[PDB]
Amino acid sequence: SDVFHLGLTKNDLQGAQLAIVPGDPERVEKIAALMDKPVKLASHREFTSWRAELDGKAVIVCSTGIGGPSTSIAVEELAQLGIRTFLRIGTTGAIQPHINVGDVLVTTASVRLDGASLHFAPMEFPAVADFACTTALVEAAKSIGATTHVGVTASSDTFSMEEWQAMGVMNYEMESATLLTMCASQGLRAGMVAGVIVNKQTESHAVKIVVEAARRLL
Amino acid sequence: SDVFHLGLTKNDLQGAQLAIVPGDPERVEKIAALMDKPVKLASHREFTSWRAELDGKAVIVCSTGIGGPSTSIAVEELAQLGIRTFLRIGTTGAIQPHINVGDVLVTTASVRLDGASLHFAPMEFPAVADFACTTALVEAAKSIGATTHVGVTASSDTFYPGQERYDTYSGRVVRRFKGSMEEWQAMGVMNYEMESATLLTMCASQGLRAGMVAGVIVNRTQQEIPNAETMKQTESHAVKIVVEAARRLL
Amino acid sequence: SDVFHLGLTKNDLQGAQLAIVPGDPERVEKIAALMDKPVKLASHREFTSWRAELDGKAVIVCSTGIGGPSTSIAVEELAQLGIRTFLRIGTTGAIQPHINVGDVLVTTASVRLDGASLHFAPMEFPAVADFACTTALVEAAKSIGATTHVGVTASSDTFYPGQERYDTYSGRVVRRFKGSMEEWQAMGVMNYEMESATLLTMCASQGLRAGMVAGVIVNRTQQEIPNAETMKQTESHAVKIVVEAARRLL
Amino acid sequence: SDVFHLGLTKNDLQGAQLAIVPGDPERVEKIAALMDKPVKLASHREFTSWRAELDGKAVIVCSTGIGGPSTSIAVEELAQLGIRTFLRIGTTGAIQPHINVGDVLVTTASVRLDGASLHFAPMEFPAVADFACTTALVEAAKSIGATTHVGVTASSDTFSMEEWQAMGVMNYEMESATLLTMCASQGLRAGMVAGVIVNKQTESHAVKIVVEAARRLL
Amino acid sequence: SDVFHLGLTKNDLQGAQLAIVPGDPERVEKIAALMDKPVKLASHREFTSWRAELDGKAVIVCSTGIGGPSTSIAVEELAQLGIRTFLRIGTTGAIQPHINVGDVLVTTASVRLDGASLHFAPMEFPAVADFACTTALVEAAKSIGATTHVGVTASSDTFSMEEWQAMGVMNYEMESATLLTMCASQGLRAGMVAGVIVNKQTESHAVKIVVEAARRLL
Amino acid sequence: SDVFHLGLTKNDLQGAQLAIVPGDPERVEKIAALMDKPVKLASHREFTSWRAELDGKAVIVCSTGIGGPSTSIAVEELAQLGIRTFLRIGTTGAIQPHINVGDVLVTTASVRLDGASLHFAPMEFPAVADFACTTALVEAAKSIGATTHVGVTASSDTFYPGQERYDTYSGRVVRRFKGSMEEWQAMGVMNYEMESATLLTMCASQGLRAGMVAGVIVNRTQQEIPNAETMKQTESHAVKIVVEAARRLL
Repeated sequence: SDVFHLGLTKNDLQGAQLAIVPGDPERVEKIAALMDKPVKLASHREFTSWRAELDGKAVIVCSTGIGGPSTSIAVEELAQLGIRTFLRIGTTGAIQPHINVGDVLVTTASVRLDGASLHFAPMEFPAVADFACTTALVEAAKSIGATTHVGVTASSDTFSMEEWQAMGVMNYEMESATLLTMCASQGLRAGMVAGVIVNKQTESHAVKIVVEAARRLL
Repeated sequence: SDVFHLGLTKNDLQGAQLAIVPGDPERVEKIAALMDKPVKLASHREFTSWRAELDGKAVIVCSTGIGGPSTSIAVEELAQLGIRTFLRIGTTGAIQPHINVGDVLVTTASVRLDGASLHFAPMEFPAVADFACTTALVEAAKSIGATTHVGVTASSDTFYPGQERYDTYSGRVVRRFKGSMEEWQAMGVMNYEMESATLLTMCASQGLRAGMVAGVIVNRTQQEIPNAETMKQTESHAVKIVVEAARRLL
Repeated sequence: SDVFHLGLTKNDLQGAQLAIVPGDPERVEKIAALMDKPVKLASHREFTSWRAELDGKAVIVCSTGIGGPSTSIAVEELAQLGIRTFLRIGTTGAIQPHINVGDVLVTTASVRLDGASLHFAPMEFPAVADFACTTALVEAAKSIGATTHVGVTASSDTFYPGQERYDTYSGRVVRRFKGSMEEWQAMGVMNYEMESATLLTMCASQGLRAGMVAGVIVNRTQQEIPNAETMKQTESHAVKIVVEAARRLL
Repeated sequence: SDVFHLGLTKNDLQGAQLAIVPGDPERVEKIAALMDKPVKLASHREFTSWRAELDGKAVIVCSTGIGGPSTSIAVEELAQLGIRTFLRIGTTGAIQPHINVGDVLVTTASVRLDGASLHFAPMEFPAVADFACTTALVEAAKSIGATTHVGVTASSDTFSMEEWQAMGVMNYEMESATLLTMCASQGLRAGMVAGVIVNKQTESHAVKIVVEAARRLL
Repeated sequence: SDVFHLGLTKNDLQGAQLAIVPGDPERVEKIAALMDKPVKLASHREFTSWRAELDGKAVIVCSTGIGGPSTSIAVEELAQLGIRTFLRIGTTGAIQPHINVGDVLVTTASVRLDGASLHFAPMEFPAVADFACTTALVEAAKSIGATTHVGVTASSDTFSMEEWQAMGVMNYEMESATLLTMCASQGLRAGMVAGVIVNKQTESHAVKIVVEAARRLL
Repeated sequence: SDVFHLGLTKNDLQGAQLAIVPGDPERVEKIAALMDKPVKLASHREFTSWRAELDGKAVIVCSTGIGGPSTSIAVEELAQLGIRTFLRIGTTGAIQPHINVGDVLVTTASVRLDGASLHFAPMEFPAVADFACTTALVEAAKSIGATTHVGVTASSDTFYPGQERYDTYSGRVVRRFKGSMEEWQAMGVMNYEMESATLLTMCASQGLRAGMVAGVIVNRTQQEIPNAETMKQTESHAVKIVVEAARRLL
């Protein structure tokens, strides 16, 4: 293998430059199933990867595991293999009264309440998403008629609240702060989308949206 | 007036809900003239305000002055007067060799190297721009054929040490900022300015929309000096862009 | 199950109060096999659990996955299920030239270069191991004739910049970690890993006992590459050691 | 111009080595009016400057604008032009029961609750005034029979309280922390005086005091 | 003298490689009295030192004074003279209901609420005791039948509580954080033991325990 | 006694409200002898106290010992006994090449590189000296014809790494202090000492007056070694100065 954890080689990617990075293997398979020529590449610890194609171009789908630490490994090694655009999809609850279950959330930037993001940039640096990716997710969501909210997500290491709600924070999760910061401070494009499950259909649509967004970014 | 600094009444705004906020009062009239029925509302200190019309809707153009403290006063009072969308327009220097004079920068979020933003949200909170505003600014730039760069900006409470300038009286830069510019450059930061951290953070945490566009008038990383119109043409384009963006946000 | 992630019921543990917690689920069965009546309890994501018997007492072997967040979930749920003693076992790289491949490291406390630990105790609080556990691990190591090093470990939220690795995509390390490895080396830190800060801090602040042992399978400060059994023999010894230690802690 | 913002040249200062730095242009004119040969030099954005003379020596009066950020620009560029002593005068409220409207406050050091001071020295460094300047302000105040209080001022970026009062803090403003720190850490002398307007006569006397203090420091 | 404060020379130590470091001179004398050939070496400010022998090997006993600052001086200069193992003994109160007056506390690591420890290592570094020393203290305590508790001690600069109690902290004092951190980050072995006097017999036994622990570490 | 450490009763002070606080108890009697009717009050650990008379008023001379923790105890107990004005006197080394042995330093404020001060006021609060005390000390120095330097002092919780000394056992200085001395020098800091941050901060935040004077007995930035009377004459002058200053503060 060309990398320490993923068990992948550059050749395995077949020129892929974009990767979709959900948290678990189950979701990886479901995402890969929506694309062309899905092929399972490897599975080591929390990192299960597949290769697939969109409009004739190779795309990678790889699970990140739980939290910023494991996420940072997957993103770095995928970068080493040639990936330059990362799209994460997840399912989360919402903390705003106007956000309904089934809605889709596109994250513009995250509140950095994690530890790993600090390993890439000091706290003053924004955990901001790439404009092209954010645009692609919003466009994809709109193309399937999804009710979408675009804004800030609070990201922490644990599985201050009322304050985040009062500040307009949409939801909570644990990986976006690390993902967005490590990409925005290293010349990598990153996007984040999530289906609201509380405040598998919402997940299926969020999954479809991330795939259609990927298509726009190839 | 119903505000302690701008010297404006809510009636003066004619129900305007969008404001273009340049830093220099000298640029206010110029921007207002681009629109319909421009009228000078007030002028107190560095807070010069004009009102205009764009496609039937009243719009405000008000200067912020230099720095986050000055900017917070302008933004908070305008918000008290009903403004819900803020578009900052300015001219800036770039810190990336590939960014050229005449190019346009649209900021997605800023590095918070200031103090005022901390009064509106903890450091962990991102100084992020509103999506609709950023989209509007990117589309307006493209419609004009401008070479655009979309990304991160470093917002500093100082023009000198915070931007790691050494051609100063002391020639010294405190530890925190020694080698900081090279770091920001390596992280893909486009430029330095001094008001966005406050503007973006206070708007994003208070349900207000804000965006920022700037024309590059100099690049300290290139040895070629900016053409005689070191500002003019570029400033004009930047103004054109923010007005066109506002037109899509009313 | 009575826990949201491990998919285990308290009854599944058979009253076990000690758990051996490796990071990789692939190593769980191997460890469980060293003991009596090993049985696979569950396997959800990177949380693979087996139950076994040691001198008449039920013991649990459950993987933690990578990182403090993942580890906190495993530890908290196991604690909810009755586990009061945690022994982490792993393989690691060393950062001291005098530490050789095949040697064994027993950690007294860790440098908290993570985020999860902060949710259980402020930074001022030490990520310290329980004395009984550390003693048990040191004695088990000695009983096997292993070359043992007892001291501080650096626990990082990242495998790359936090361990000051430059052979990366960007080749860049943020200021905070530039020159950090040489500093840790000068302070006598033995190695880097990614879960101990969370494990030790949450146990020490919640009345639970925890210890950690690891077999050295590589040393980035030595040019000689690890023998073909870069892991095997050493892993085997490390597993032998933690099981023997557990035997003294029941 | 020899500087980026002020629109001034070294020649414009005619050897001036001391500058009085109030916040607004109106106050600049009033201060310059108390000295000999007052001449308006320039006005760019928040920086309006005048030149005048005291005992035959040139002195500069220049507005700083609002907050530490703009203040830091004015002070640096004036330093580049040769100014080595800075005296700020302002009008503020007081937070101590024994301080009466009309009294004069001379700041020995400031609580650093601003952002700009950190761009010159780490937080452990004191935002302390120069001894000669503080002495000159106290002497000037006493010479006109002003009731004076000497002590600490809290300085922040916004336009913790009861705590400052309990700690003996005299008043609140937004520029002294930056001014004092940037000068005390760069070999420049700085002083701060203020008239109490709540808790234009108090201002007129504070203005006279800063001019008479300047005279003692030439 | 070979050092700035202690007034000692390398020769004075006669090969000593271990030092017992209590806080006051009275305790120094009492400790030295338990060993062979006790000799008072010097007394300068808070640093009073004696030399003695255990199993034919020279050992130093030296007072540290109050707090991390003075402690850091004593430990550094003793290190310069050849000491490589330091054992501190003190008397403290306890904050846990199950800890009784007369019990002995052996510190595994300390909560770093002091200022001096930061002069040796960043806050993330643990103020952890050396394993051999901790083991020697526990063994010595057990050998005289003392009721012993092993765990964390909170160390501050002043002469958050309920929180420390809830986190299992055993007691409070002011020197261990500095001692343990400066030793663990500089290749020096350090141990900490204390007799509980509230929550001279407990002191006499704690004193005996530190001497017997020293014997095991020569 | 009515205090837990000094072993003094309020009656012992004879109503004194000013105290001269040197660090070394050995220097207490020397200072007390300069005044009228000197008498040894007590001596407990490094807290040696004497009482004297100056122009009819009772004055106290009490040692503080080394470091902020020790100093806070002395100051707080003396304050409990009625002392409202504290004058610290000491001998120090300088870090500025232009400051010579024999010169006198009067401190306006200190860099808080300690921990004890933080218990009395947050870091943002300045470790500033009282104006009356500083004026009194500057005037007393001038009256004696001493070459005086008035400015900032760096107060450290350590004599070694905090003062960036490398001639130590480890020869190592933690990141925070690497290159710190050159920084302090560039900022015009006059010297290093270890008690002022605590003394000045606790007095300034509690309505008490405090000042500090010190005689330079060495300069690590000059290669010339201090004359055989490396302390004597200078110490004598420093003592003379603080007594004369106290005379103006009663």
